[PDB]
Amino acid sequence: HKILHRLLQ
Amino acid sequence: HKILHRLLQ
Amino acid sequence: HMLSDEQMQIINSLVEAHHKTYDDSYSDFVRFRPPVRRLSMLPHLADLVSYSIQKVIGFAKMIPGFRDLTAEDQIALLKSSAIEIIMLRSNQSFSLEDMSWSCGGPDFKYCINDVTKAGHTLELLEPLVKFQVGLKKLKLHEEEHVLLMAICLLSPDRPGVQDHVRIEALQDRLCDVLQAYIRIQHPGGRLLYAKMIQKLADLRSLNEEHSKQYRSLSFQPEHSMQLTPLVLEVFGSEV
Amino acid sequence: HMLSDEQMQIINSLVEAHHKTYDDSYSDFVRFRPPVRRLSMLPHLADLVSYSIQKVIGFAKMIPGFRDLTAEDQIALLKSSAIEIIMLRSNQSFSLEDMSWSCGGPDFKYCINDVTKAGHTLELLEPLVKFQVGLKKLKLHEEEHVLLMAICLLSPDRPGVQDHVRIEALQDRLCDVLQAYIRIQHPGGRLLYAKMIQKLADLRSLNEEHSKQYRSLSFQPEHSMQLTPLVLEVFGSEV
Ligand SMILES: C=C1/C(=C\C=C(/CCCC)c2cccc(CCCCCC(C)(C)O)c2)C[C@@H](O)C[C@@H]1O
Ligand SMILES: C=C1/C(=C\C=C(/CCCC)c2cccc(CCCCCC(C)(C)O)c2)C[C@@H](O)C[C@@H]1O
Repeated sequence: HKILHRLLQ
Repeated sequence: HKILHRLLQ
Repeated sequence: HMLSDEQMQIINSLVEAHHKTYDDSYSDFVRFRPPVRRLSMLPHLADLVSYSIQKVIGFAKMIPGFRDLTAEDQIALLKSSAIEIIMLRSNQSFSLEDMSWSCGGPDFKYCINDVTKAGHTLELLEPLVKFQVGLKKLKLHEEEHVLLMAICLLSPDRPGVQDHVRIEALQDRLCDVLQAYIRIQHPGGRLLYAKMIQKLADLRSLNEEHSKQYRSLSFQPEHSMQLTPLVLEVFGSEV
Repeated sequence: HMLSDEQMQIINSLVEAHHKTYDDSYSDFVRFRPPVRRLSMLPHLADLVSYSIQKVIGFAKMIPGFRDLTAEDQIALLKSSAIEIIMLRSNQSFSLEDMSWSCGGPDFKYCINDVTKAGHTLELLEPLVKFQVGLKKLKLHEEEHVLLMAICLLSPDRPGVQDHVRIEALQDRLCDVLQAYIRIQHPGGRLLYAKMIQKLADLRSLNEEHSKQYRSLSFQPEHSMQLTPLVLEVFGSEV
């Protein structure tokens, strides 16, 4: 979940 | 390589 | 009876969260792969959905107590509820007059046949439209609309959730806010709270139908390649 | 001296392969996420590159003997040479007059600063432009241009190749065709074959620079999300 992690800061 | 495989028929 | 200070803060913070994550001008739509009218609408809709997933993440981050949860719990809630929030928030563009979603110009006026041209069947579109007509008729206040989305997102009955005791507490605290908001601020809302809780049940079956249809779509590399990395990740089955 | 029947068939089949996979009208460009002029050109270029990867696959499939190779070998060759074929084929839109790629309308006239606005640095753009100017000046025949791309694609010195003895045979057979084509059909091509073989060496260092720059880009989720599933798969590091 690379993107989700980043998007969640 | 799911897509590449399909694209190569 | 009247709303506590705490409950009022919850409403204000949620309305501001919605305002920050929902652009009523739909101006960003020109940056998506354009609408084409075999699976001609898949690029535009993959892009529209991906853009919306970003918005739902932005919104969720401003729901009081969501940021305090485990990154894992935040992911579980987002992965399983994202499509339901898309369905809910889309009501703002849904119009009873044309029975379509109207997002800006003439190119972003979307009929039910567009979703058909994007890999979905009438098994999903029959209840999606019925769900939208039903939800539109409730003439929800912005406060209720925004509260319903936060109740949906904070459902502890999601596959993957760990601290479901903390999540159930957050949701119940939000439902207390809604129930009271209707009581105090909504004239003739005697049956509304129940009517809205039933709308959450409809979202589950719609989630289920979309999931089946998406699995079929995502299993065909020629179609999955038309999707975005975020859509693949959010609607995907990784743990 | 003159070309054998077999060598002539190789030229015809390659020219027709190029014609099928290269659209000189650039009409399909309106279907990509539009050009925007922090990493504003990344969506449009991710889309442009992804579209081109599909073309290079379509072309490769018509190179005599490529389809007969192992799916694995076909993947290895494509994964490592794709960017070099993109660089080669882009020469058809490169113009010496404006020092840019001109693909259709005024929106698809691409200057070197566009690639900059898409996550790449002057470390790549200095030699990319120099490579294009150098290649443009060779005033290659369509037969040579198409042959050079097939030599590049059939390089057995690629990471991942298994039956490299069969691949080296295919490439040498193609080089015999080129060397003869120049000899017989190209007046004043005494130094051309060598000049073209040197262009293959330039592609390796350009491949190397792009790979570094792409790794940096793909490692930032906020950027990798702007890429397409095919680009991720082809430029990715899976085995
Ligand atoms: C996405 C939004 C809008 C319309 C939404 C809509 C209606 C769009 C009408 C064309 C919609 C919503 C949920 C589900 C569906 C069915 C399609 C499922 C997504 C495709 C996928 C990911 C490949 O499975 C459509 C438009 C605006 O209201 C913004 C809002 O966030
Ligand atoms: C792609 C093509 C065209 C132009 C190509 C070009 C020039 C485009 C000028 C804006 C290009 C080619 C190779 C490398 C680069 C550098 C950018 C690298 C790709 C980005 C990525 C995947 C995120 O790393 C640009 C235009 C037409 O000639 C079709 C041709 O296939």
